Amino acid sequence: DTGLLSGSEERVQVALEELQDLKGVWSELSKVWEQIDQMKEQPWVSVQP
Amino acid sequence: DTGLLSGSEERVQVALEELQDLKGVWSELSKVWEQIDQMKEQPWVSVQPRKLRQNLDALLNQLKSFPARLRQYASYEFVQRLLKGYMKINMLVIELKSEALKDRHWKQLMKRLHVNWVVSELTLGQIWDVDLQKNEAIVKDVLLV
Repeated sequence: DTGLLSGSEERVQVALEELQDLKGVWSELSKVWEQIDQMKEQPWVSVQP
Repeated sequence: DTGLLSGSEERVQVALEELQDLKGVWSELSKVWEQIDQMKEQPWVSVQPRKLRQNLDALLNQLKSFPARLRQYASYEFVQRLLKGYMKINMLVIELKSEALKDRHWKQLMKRLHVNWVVSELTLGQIWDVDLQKNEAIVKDVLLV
């Protein structure tokens, strides 16, 4: 037994929290990307602004 | 004792079953005419005549999936004859994407069709409103020129 590396534990904690944050971010960005891709698949010449 | 007319409630439950059947029929018809609305309001920016034929056959086959009681209703005959009568967009609408479309060609067609137009949003929702099988003669003259 010895002094456990609390730096490793806090690194794991911050990795987990930033991972969940970025997972939500990527979900939102994927939704934005798919909607804008569906918008741009059509020429949009005669569709009102 | 008060012997009541049970035939009243038998008719009630028969009408309830018919009501549920009609509710299903009209839910399917609501889906059908919602698809009709999307293929209507489309300003003809990406749709092709082959896509119109695909939509026609898709609507026909999903309609023909009605069961016996749902297929024999008058509304089924109405929608089926409507689809058969419109079984027509691909035939005439090959004029807009052609090079023959221009400002005065739009003007002469707009005089022939007698409706008013806005150039910015060229929506087929009003193009089809002037039914093509009804005014085929004038548009063909607009075509032929």
